Amino acid sequence: AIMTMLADHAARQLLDFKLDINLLDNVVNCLYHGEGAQQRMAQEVLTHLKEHPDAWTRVDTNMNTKYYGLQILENVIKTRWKILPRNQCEGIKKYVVGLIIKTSSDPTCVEKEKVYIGKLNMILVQILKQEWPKHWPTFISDIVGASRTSESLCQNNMVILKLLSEEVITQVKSKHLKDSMCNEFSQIFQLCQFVMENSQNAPLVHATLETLLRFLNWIPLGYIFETKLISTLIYKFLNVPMFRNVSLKCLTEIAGVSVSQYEEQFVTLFTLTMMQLKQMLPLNTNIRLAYSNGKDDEQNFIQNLSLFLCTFLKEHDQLIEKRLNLRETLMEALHYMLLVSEVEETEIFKICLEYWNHLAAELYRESPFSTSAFDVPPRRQLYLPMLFKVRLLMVSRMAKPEEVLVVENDQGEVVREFMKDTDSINLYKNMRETLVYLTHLDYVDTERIMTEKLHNQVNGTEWSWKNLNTLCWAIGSISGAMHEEDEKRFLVTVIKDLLGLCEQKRGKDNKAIIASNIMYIVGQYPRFLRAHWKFLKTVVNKLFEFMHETHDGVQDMACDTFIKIAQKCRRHFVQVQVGEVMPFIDEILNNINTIICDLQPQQVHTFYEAVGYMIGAQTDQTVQEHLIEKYMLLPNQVWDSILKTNVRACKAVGHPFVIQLGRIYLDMLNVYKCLISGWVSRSNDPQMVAENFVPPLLDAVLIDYQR
Repeated sequence: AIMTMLADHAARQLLDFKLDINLLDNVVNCLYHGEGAQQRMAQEVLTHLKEHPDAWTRVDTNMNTKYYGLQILENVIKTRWKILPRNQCEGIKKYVVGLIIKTSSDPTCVEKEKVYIGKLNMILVQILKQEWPKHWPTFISDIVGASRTSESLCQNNMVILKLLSEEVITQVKSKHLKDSMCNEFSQIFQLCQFVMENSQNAPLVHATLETLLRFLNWIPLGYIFETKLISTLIYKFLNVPMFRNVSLKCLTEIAGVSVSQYEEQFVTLFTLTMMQLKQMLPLNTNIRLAYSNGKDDEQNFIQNLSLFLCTFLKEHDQLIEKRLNLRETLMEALHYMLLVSEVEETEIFKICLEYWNHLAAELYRESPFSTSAFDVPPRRQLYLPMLFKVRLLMVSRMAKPEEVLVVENDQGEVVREFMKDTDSINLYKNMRETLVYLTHLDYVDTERIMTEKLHNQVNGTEWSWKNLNTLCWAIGSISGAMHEEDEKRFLVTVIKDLLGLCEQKRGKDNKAIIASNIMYIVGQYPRFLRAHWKFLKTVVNKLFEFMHETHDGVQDMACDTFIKIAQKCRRHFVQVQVGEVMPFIDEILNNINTIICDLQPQQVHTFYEAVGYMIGAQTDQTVQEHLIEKYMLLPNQVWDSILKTNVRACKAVGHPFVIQLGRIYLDMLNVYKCLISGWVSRSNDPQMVAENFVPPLLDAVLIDYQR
């Protein structure tokens, strides 16, 4: 272990007194030694703490210490850039530029795989970041001018511009940025304009199209629609399999521009993109299956296809509709999008759904009323034969609601599970909105679409838990789209067939799914349940019966469904109806003991809050007070001869808590001397509060704080 002391004393002296070979051995030693790793790493941070000047001359005199020396420079730059004088740091910057030009101009850099090039570019980035605004106004023109000499220099500068586009908030300030840098932007376009037409080098063109893609939004419109740029991207760079995915992004970015003086060129863009896409991809080709076997590169084309069609059509569909000739091409392109919409993935679905939402929204705002059950809306007439495909598509693809909790595993196992954030939920809400619009377009077709698949489900044909889940989720999202007289006639058939489906299905695996679907599909229709009493009775009784279920997740969901029903239908529970002589709440209060036994305590609390909300709706003078008495008689009786549930019912029932609060009021103060916040906050009688409940405070409460 004597050599360890020699190697330790060797490195400490050379730094404060530089030799290349001794520096080389150390960085290799740390990588190939266990102790050497830790000791030299500590030695590296100790050497880095000193200063920079040894670094640059170390570079001048290699790859491992290049990464090392670049770490030294990059780190010391961010620290002392504000401290050092502007001229000296600019001198370091000139050294960086010269190093970049030199190393990028060497053919062996390509054989070096350009790792040193990438890191050296990062250093330029870190410098340019803080320097650019107040130091270099000509950096743009300098790079453009230096890119006109060689290939490697140019393409590397395209990477630089790409990185500059990464390190470069507000609408107005960005528009001022465009108007101020438009002069410097024209040159950046002209460079790419030159390369794309004159160059034979694919690696150069790829980075060129990448940079032109990123700088496209800021570049003035005069260099875009007034030139052959659109036709160039159409005929030349669209066909080539090398640039198929990167050029599609550019055309997408082109389509995002708001029309002002240019109208025809956009139609030409659409016609030519479709002319070339129909040749690139066949209409008969299934997109989903080609995406499944699609390579990493093959998928980006499809995603960019959906991204493009959505981007363009959202702005210029009106311009395409206007001409009678473009109507056919629009139908074909819409067909294309409809095909792409069938790809099973997280991203692409939301991308094309972003279009379907907008589509449904516009013609809904045109004609809110459904047709039918002439004067056909002009906007509807065009999209008419492609509308029913969207409804048929939207119903089957809808995701899980935030309300219900039932999850299927890949092996076919059913279980309750909660998922992260709002990504899966926000999607569901969006599909819900879109389907609502489309349902408003025609409720008849929507009715038939759902009735047909329900009949196939009752028959059992193609019956899987997921297949019924998607449908019932759809029906739950339709809530409020159809008129009362039509909604009743339609929903009663759905409920009846759903109950019969629950009867046919055997086992807990099926029963859990059917209960889940039947609970969510019920909770979303309170306006139907308040119309029919006996119907609501059968439903709520089914809830209470499903709270007897042993399978986890079902009963917890049944409690939430009960709350969801109790909230809106609160007025229908207390009153004695025409069909039944005894109030439903009265029946519940004597039957609760057998129901709440299987439930978790946390679920029981929610159940009590539901009952408290039901009984709080009734007035009827002293009648509701007697019902509150009967409701809380069981837990409260043993108190005279826990409080959390009491204050829960206090906030649930509301102000008329005086009948139960009064009897236990005095004892609270008497024991406390040895709940009010909730009642007072909910009380509507300040006159009674101040003159009765307020005086017994001073002695028991105010003096207590002193004592």
